[PDB]
Formats: sequence, C-alpha cells, structure tokens
Amino acid sequence: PVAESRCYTQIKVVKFSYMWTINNFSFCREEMGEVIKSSTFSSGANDKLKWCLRVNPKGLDEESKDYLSLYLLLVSCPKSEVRAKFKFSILNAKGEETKAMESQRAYRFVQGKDWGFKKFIRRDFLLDEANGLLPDDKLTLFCEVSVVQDSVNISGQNTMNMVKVPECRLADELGGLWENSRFTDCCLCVAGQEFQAHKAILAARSPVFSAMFEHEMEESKKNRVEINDVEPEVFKEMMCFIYTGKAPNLDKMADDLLAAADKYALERLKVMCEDALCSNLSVENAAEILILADLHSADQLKTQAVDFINYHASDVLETSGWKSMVVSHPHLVAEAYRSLASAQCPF
Amino acid sequence: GPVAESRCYTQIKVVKFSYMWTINNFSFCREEMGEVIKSSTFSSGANDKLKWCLRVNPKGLDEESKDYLSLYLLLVSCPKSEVRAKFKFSILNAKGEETKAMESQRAYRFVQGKDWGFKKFIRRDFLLDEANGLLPDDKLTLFCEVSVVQDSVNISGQNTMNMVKVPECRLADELGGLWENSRFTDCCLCVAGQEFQAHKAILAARSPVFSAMFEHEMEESKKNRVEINDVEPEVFKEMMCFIYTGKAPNLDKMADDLLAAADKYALERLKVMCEDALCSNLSVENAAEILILADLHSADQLKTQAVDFINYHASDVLETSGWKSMVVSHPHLVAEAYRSLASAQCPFL
Amino acid sequence: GPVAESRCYTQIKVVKFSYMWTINNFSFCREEMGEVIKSSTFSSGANDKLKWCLRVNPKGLDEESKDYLSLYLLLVSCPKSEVRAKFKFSILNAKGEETKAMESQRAYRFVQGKDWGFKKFIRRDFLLDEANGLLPDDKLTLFCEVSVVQDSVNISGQNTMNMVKVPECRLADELGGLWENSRFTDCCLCVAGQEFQAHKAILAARSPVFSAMFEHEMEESKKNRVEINDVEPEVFKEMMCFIYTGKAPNLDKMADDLLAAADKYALERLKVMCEDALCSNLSVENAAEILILADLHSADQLKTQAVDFINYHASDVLETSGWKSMVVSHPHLVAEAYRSLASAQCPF
Amino acid sequence: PVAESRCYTQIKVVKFSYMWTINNFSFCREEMGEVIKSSTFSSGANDKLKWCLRVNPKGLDEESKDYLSLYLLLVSCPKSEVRAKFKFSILNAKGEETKAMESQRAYRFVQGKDWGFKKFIRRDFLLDEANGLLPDDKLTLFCEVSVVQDSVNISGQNTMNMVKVPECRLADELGGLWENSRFTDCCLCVAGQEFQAHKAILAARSPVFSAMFEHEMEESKKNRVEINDVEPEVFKEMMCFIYTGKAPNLDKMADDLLAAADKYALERLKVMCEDALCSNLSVENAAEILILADLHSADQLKTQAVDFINYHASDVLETSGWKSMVVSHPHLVAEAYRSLASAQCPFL
Repeated sequence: PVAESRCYTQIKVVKFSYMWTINNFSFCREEMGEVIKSSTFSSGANDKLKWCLRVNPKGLDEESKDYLSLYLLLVSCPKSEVRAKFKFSILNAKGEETKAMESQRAYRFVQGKDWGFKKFIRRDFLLDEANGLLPDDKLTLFCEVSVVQDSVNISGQNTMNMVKVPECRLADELGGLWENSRFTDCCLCVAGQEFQAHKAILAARSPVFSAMFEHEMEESKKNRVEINDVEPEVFKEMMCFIYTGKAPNLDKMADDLLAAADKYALERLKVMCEDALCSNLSVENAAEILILADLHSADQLKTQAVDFINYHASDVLETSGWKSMVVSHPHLVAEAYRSLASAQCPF
Repeated sequence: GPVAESRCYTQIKVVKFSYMWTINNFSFCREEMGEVIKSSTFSSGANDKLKWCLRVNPKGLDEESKDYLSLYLLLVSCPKSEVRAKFKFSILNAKGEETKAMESQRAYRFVQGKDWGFKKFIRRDFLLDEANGLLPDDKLTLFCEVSVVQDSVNISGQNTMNMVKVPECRLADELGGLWENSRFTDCCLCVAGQEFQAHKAILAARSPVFSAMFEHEMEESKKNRVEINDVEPEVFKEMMCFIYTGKAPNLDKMADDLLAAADKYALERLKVMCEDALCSNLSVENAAEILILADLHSADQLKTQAVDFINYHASDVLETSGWKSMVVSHPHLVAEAYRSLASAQCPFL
Repeated sequence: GPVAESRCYTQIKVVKFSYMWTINNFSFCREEMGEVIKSSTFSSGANDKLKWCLRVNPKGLDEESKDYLSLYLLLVSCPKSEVRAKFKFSILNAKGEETKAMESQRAYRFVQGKDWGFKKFIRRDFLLDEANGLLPDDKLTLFCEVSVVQDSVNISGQNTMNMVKVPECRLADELGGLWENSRFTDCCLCVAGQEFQAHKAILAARSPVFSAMFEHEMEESKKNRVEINDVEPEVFKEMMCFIYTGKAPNLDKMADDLLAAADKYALERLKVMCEDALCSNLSVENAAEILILADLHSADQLKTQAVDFINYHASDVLETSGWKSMVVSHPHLVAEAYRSLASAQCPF
Repeated sequence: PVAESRCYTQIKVVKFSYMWTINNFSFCREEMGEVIKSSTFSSGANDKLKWCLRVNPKGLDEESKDYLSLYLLLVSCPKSEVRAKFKFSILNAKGEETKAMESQRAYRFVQGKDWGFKKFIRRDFLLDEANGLLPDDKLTLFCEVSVVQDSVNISGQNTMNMVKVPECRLADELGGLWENSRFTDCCLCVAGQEFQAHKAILAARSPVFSAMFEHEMEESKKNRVEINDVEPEVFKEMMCFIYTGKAPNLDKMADDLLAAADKYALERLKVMCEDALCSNLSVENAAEILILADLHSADQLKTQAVDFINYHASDVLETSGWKSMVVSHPHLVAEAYRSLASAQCPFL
C-alpha cells in the first residue's frame, strides 16, 4: 500500500522582508511577558495573507527573563497553510545585520501561528550602546520571509508564462498628474493656499463632489471654490488619496484626516484611518476616540474602542478626559452601558 | 540545538466523509492498458471550494499491475494552497459489505494535479471470479472515504484583539462604472459610425498619443468630434475598457487587432497583454502570422518568442504555407530569423 | 410485512473538532451551590448558524456534587434542527497533556437551548490540590473535543429530477412595485391632509369595506376622490403596505391603532397577527389597556389570552392604575373576566 | 456518564396527505425495478420542505417479485433532520379504505433518504378485478405523512402566543378576482370566444402587456384586445397563473402554456412549464422537447434534455423523428454532438 504521483514539482519562493524599529526601546517596561506587535503589513505579491512582527521585550517565563523573546505571526489568511522560512537579523548602529538567525527548515504555519527561537538575545547585551545595537535608543528588527508554495508542474500547459505584463498600475500616472497638475479643470482654495485639481475624478470617486460641482456651479463658480475645513498639509494627502488611492502620510495627522474624510464621505479612507487609530488605543485617548467615532459614525472603530475600554476600564476610567467626555457626552457611555449589559448577563 | 517552541496548542480539525461511485456494465469496459477513466467529480458540501475524482483503470500501469486494477484519486480544485488529506479504498460485495478495505498510513500532501493511490490495488482475475460476490450483473460498486486533516488554529479561549474589515481597491471598479455610465465625458469618440463618449485626463495620461493630438490648440473641433478609421468599433470599445478598467475578459479571442490598436496609440501595457494572450495560442501554422504581427507592431518580446518557436519547430515550419508566404513576402524577416538562430542552438561543432 | 429499508449504503457525516476555554483567577470566581456560569460562544468555522457555549459549576447541583465541578454543553444556535453529537471534556496538566478526559457513550441529542455533560466531572478538592498542578496562577484550563454526526447518504447519482431549481413566488412584490412607483394608479385617497393615490380594483378585492363603500353609488360620484377620518398617516402607509403585500415590515411600534383601523377596515389576517404581536408585548402594566382595546374591537383570541394572563398576574395587576380605570369605566369586561375565572379554578 | 437537560418537552404535529392516481396500472409494465414517480408533494404551508414518493410497480429482488414496493422519498431539505411518521392506504373502486398500513414509530428523515414498507401487496391480487381495487384498471393510492416536530421547552417562558393565524389569502383573493370578475374594466377575445380580465394585474405581471398597453393605445386595444397564437383553454390556464401563480392541472396542457409564456416573457411560468416537461421525459419525446426548447430560449430544459439524449443516444439516434428533426434542424444536433462529446465521455 504505497501511493505516488509521477509529476515534476517546481518549488516557488515569494521572498519579502520587513523593517521594524521600536521607538525608545529602553522604556518599554513590558513585564510579565507582555508583548508588542508591529504595524500591519501585507506579504507583497498577492495581498491576501498579511504577516506581522511580534516582540516580547522581556522573554516569558523564568528561563528567558534576561532574554528578549522574538516571534513572527500571520495576521490573517483564507483558512490554509504556509510553509515559509524566516531569518531574524538585528541591524547595528550603521545599519548592518549582526544577530542573523536563519531558520534551518520551512515551518508549518496557520492563521495567527507564532514561531521563533526562544532566548534570541539578552536584553542587557542589547542595551550595550558601544555595540551599536540601539542607535538613538531604538531597537531595530529586520526579518526576511520566504513563502514556499510547492506547486506541482506549476500547472504546465506551455504557456510557461514567459515574460509578463508590467505590474498593474494607474495610480503612479495619477500621482504624476497630481504633482505636475497638468492643467486640470478646476481650482481650489484652502486657507489661502492654492491647489489645482480635476473634476471628473472628484465626481466619480466621491458622491459629495459628484453632487457639489454639477448642481448650478459648473458655470457659476466651477473653477474656484474655498474649503475652510482642511489644513493644506493633510488636504494634500486627501487629494493624493483621491488621485492614487493611498495616503502614505496618514498616521501623524490621522484625526483631522478622519474629519476630512467623514465630511467628504471617503469610505475607503475612512476604513484605513479607522485601522490607523485602531493601532493607537491607550488610557489617555479612548474617550476622545469615542467622540471622533460618534462624530463620524466609525462603527468598526467605535465597537473596537468600546471593547478596549471594557477590557481596560479599571484604569481607563481614571482619566480626566473620561470625566470630561462623560459629562459632555453621557449618551456614548450609555451606549457602552447597553453594550456591556449583554456582556455581564451570564453570572 | 536549534529549537522553536510553538506556544500554540495543537488543536486539530478532522473531517471524515465518504462517497460511492458505481460502474454499470464494468465487464464491457474495453481491454487494453493505460485506459485512464475518472469518476464524476464530487464534493463534500462543506468542501470550501474543493472537488475530487477517482482514476480507475481496468488494467494497472507499470509492470506488477499488468493483471491488477490501478486506483488513483485527484484534487480537481484548490485555492492555490496545499491540502492534507486521507483516502481509503474498498469494494462492496453482493451484500453491500466492504471487502478490500485497506487504509492509508498518514495524511499526504495534496495539491491540484497530484494523485495518490495504492498501486497494485487488486487482481483482475480474482475480481473476475464470481464466487467472491463482487460483480453483480457487471455493476462494479466502488466506495471511498476521505478524512481531511487541517491542524486548525484559533485563540478560541479567549479574547481577540481584532482587525477592522479593510475594503478592497475601488479605483478600477469606479472608473469602469464611470466609463459604462459615461458621465462627465469631456470627449466624444467616433469609429466606423459608432460614437462613444470618454474623458480627457484619463485618456491623456494612459495614452500619450491622444494627449499629442488634443494638446495642439485644437479641441473644440476634434475633441468633441474626433473620428478614427483605423480601429474598428469593438476593438476600440475594448481599448477604452482597458483604459478605464485595466480588465479585458475576452482579450484572447481579439488579440491581434487589439494589439494593432494598442500599437497605434502605443498602449504598451495592453500591447504586452495581447502578446501574452497570443503566446498562449502556440501552433506550428500560425508562427509566421504572429511573427509578422509582432514585426509590424514591433512586439519585441512576442517576436523573440515566435522566432524561438520557429527555431524549435523548423522541421515542420519550413513546409508550412505561412512560412512560405512570409519568405516570398518578407525576406527581411527570413534574414532576421536566420541571424537569430545563427549564433545559438547548433554552433558547437 | 412490516419493514423499512433504505436501498443505500450507510454513509455517515461527521465533523470532529475541539475547543478550549481560559479562566482567570479561579480561586476568586465565586463559590456557592449550583452556580450557573457560562463561557463565550464558539464553533468550528463552517458553523451554518451552529454555536455552543460552555456551562460550568464551581459547586454542582442536587446533593452529590457539592465538592465537585460539573460541566455541561449548551447548544446556543442551530438551524432549528435536531442535532445529534458526541462530546469529550478534558483537563490539561501543567506539562501540557490531557488528564481527566471522558467521552460520551453515544451521540447525545442536542437542540437549541439543551444542555448535556457529565455531572461530577472532577472533584473540587482534587483540582485545587497542588500536587496535580492543574491550577497555575489560579488559572483553570479547559479543553473539550467534540464531534457532530448527521448520518446522510451521498450516492453516485444519475442526477434524478435534477431540476428542483425554481424561483419562489415573487408575486405581490410586483404589487409593491405598483405601490411605491404608482405605475398608473387610478384613484385618490386623502389621509389627514396627506395624499396617496392607488388602484380601485386592489382595495375592492382586499376587504369588504373599501369594496362596498366604492361598489355602490360612489363610483358615479367619488370614484377617484375619497378620504379617511380616523387613521394616522404614518401608519396609514404601513396599512396599505400590508393590504398590498399581505406583509407589514414595521408593525410592532404602531400596532395598536393599526389594529384598530384593521378592524375598522376588516383585515382578518392583519387583525390576527397584529393582536398576537401586541400579545407578544404582554406585561403586567399594559394588560388593562390591551384588554379594553382588544375586546372593544372583536379581538377574540387576544381577549382569551389577555384574560388568562391577567388571571395569572392578578396579584400585581391590582395596584395597576389602569385596572381600577377600566373597572370604573368598563366594569362588565372585568365581570366577564370573573366569568372566565369561574371554570378556571374548579379544583382546589 | 449519564446526563440530563433540565427542561420541558413540547411536541407539535401538523399532518398532511395527497392522492396519487395511476391510470392503466396493468399496461405500465415497469419491470426490473423501474420506479414510478411523479411531482414532489408538500404540506401546503411552508413549501421549503418538498416531499415525494418512490414506488416500484414490480418489487425488486427475488423476495418481492410478485409484491409491490411503496416507499417515501423526501426530495430536499435545508440539511436538517425530521422525524415524520407516515401511513399509506389503497382505496377501492368506491374510494373506501381496505388495503391500509401504518408506520411502527416516528421514523427519522433527511434529504433523499427513503423509509417505507417492502413486501406488502401482490401485483396479481391488485390486478384481479374481483377484488375491486382497480376501477377500470386504475390504481388510485393514498399517502399521508405526519411531521413530528419536537423541541426543548419551547423557550420555556410559557411564551404561548398561539394565534391560529390563517395563510396568505392574496392569491385566493385574486382567485376570486378572476373567477367572479368583480370590478371588471378590460375585456379580451380569442377566436370569437371572449373572457375578460383586469388591467393593473396584467400590467404588474407581464413586461409584454406592459409594453403593448403603456403605449397609450388602450381604448382601441385594451378595451377589446385580441390574441392570435393562444387557444381558449390555454388562455384559461395562463390567466389562471398570471392571476394566481398556481396551475395544478398544467401537466396535460403544459407545452402550449410554455409557448404562451414565451409570448409573454413570463419567466416563472416558463420555469415550471419546463419543470412539468422534465416530468414528461421519455425515450422517444426528446426530439419534440428539443424543438420546443430550442425554439424558445429554454436554456435549462434544453440542458437536461441534451443530458437525457446523451444518456440514451442508444435509442434516440435510432428513432424516425430524430432523423426528421436532424433534417429540419441539424445545427441543434450539432451542439448536441458538442455537448455529448464533452460530457460523460472526456475520460479515456
């Protein structure tokens, strides 16, 4: 009783790395094996499985108290397996890998599975500034992922897929249109600052701009109009989202970006900024996040903030901002009270 | 040594089902080796887009199974990911009882196009004996059992710091909707009587040639009523479909004329799409046709691929009518192909 | 003779998986006899509206589970189908190995809201014992393995009929399109100044009221023109919605006067489920208002159940002000409630 | 090991039945286990579970060669389990029960699986007219099914609320609308025979009448509309459907109604007409069904018709009508070749 297939197997390797630097690693103070994760990032080609770097600044359990446990975790996937190989390396002060550690073999993976070699590095050893492993007191991690697919004959019909179309693009040319401005069809005024933008892209992409230009303004004041809502720095990023569908400079000014998106009803940018603020939940902000969410109907981030406050209530409620929020906005905490009413029902 | 703790409990999902596929009139299933005939494709129901089929041969392959029956399975579909599964094969007797029930040892690695089955499953002559009660009126009744293991994962107990459901890109879809709705059209395009309506900036960005015409201080006569005769209406419609969506579902059946239209406006992305679509149509007779289409349109990649195809299939390409037509019509192509095959593939030794 | 075969091989459907539940600070998760505390929901992943939640007793039930920790499995959600399944509990040691695992003799019966398990699943003292090491940092570890069996058959197939596919009755949604696009309507109705304009034949067919008041001598005079003098417009809308569709999506928040108009306009199907929906809103305080509203308007079944529930809750119904109100205004109604009570309390 | 559930048990049953008629039982000649079948039957309300019966006029296997096998076959369900109990009976010429048999218990059920009673009644004894079981050689059998529902505590608030709500009488009201012609405005003629109808109902159902009446030529057309292709009884049943959505006697007059549906773009009408034709399949009718379907864009019916033709080419290609339709309509047989070549043949 033996089974075989008699087929040529071509092994694929979709390599992709990630850079992570922890701001002020020394004051992490993550005792009891409490963990810090990286910013969400995708796997490059075929953006459907997304990886993420997970670090415990102090290694769990008594054995790795001095050590810094390091693991790599997969954010989400469509209920399948991955057979990747990982290489953990630490860059020096000048940016050269020192603590390289390549996986001896491919590891079986599933959604949320963590893998890594415990006792990766001693924290006191890392803290030595003379070694250059903490430039400006920042802990830099660099990881190299190589996902193995194990395709049999790559479905050979020859049609081997020699050559290819270039990578699918459009947004890059729209970015060139943005920066050059290419004599667009309308003008914008923003707090005195001048911006030059198109009409058809605004109308098709945004219902708000779809209705706002074409209703009596196409000849009256189609060329010129003033927006007293958005500062020019983030207005540039919002217009960049209109052009290329992305906002690389989104994290820093994300609250006013949320305001601008909600006023114009940019739902996709609304979800991106919801994910951005989802990564910035603490004791000293969650009440203001609730104000922003109800001000914008950010239902996903609203529920996430509700759950986070439910989890960390015993010290989140000790903030002055919470007091100002509840006295100013009791209805929001009444909604949270209704949400927790079902939670505390059982038992 | 190098060890990596899992730090996730090995909870496992296992899913066992079964299915039978009978064969009426099995005794009259012809008689020669290599008769690969498969079962009707079947599915669990909770399959999650997965299908399977058997591979029954009246005479087994290789040497030992000359007088046996070879039974093998296949994975019809998968979501471009590996599958770990099991298979058990058995035969129901006259009283519907499993007789040749031998199980597998461990769940094997399964992908689309791969097959795993017990070689030398059962003797042909022994099954041909009616005393075993296994051939009722030439109705051979198979039966198989699948047990797909997954090694499932959750933080089920308890709590989950969740992500927000990100939406997918809508730029391609929204521009396509603007195209088909044809709202805010700044230019009207006419081809062979049919009149379409399109937009200025997208056409200028994705087609430098259209930007070249419409930037020449002449728009009110041309941009509002531009007329083109080179491109037929259906190719031209698919060309705007490419520009406004980057998606051409029926690109292969209209590849050469669309390539010519792309060459007219230097739509190099759609040009390489047409090159790739043509290149998955390789045959000995149309090599000259694709070569001249590339040479007229300067499709360097497809021209090189067609020349390599001619180099590989010269023995029949020389006798083909297309090669003779190319030779009498275009000796330059003959010279270029000869130079291409000259300093490669034979100069040894 | 008496027999019942299948003519098909007994193939069996099975879905085996497992689930764990973490519990913090077990030493301070309260302790008294028969404590009902449950877990968060969970399922395999291919659930098909199928969910379960654990149910654990820090101190068990009855008598012989005081010093024990019993455990049960409640079926939370299901597709209203009889669920037959096996289950297997376990406890993991400190070294990561299941220890106290026992599996059901057969696939127990499960339906929505049914609990099953093994009473006396573990001694509380033994679990609390430090030598076993089953409670590190006052954290109690669960691990359950479960399989669900259905016993269906998958045949080779000759495709059978192969064409059971058919659109359901989409009819009278077209009448919805007639209404909320007005699709050449032919008569004109005024409610409270607000205007709505419809087809004569529809309301003629639907109820005797609109039919009769148009069928005789009004077609000559006011065939198109007509107005109503008792119905509220915002509910007038949903009233036509049911009259067209035989379906009212939003009814409970306006069901009282809707039902009153329905009896005023003879809509028996509307009448009955609006009464039941108000009866689904049964409470101690509403019952007087519901009773007077009901029996003022021929509400037979609702009269019966309103009377019965008021009999069942007479004690706290007494101090309701509405009780004395209807007693003062409509005494014969509560007299007939007594008449109901006559045969009610014959024994015992 | 043993466990409880701590609950009440409320059982609810709604039983139902349906006549079966088999004319000329002697001449059926359904041997070697040729199962006789008809359309699936339901319980009336809540048609989501469609039941059916499977009968062998000659019982298979050596035991029941002379006997007749009578077995239920549930067609489809939402992947659930049901515990219905069933009884059967065969009436006499007068319609009186003599050959009655019942079930021992509440048998389980799933999609496709069959319970019943083999080895019951003789074929020769049934065929003996001295017994009087076959009036004019007509086998008229009766089947009843009692669906035992069962549940746990019915969510034991006591939650009773059992309003005896009737069903949606909208079609029945439209049944009276067609039958009585109350409030009629528009009339029709066909071959001199005249039967009138209503305007907005036809506007609702059809896109075709919507086309040829919305054009503002109503008084000339809609007052005295005429149709050419349809026939009187055919128009009767097509009016019956377009008013009702039901046409239980469509089987004997199905083809004509399919043609009428093609004349009026009545997609649901065409659907169950094609379904009735799917219960018209024979080894010799496939040419006629092909002519009908291919003339009418009947993609699904031509699909399974071609599947039948592929499966029974061994006689289909050997019929005279096959040659006739090839001569008249060859190209459709060309796609028949295209299908059967790429079907149950790409092996190997």
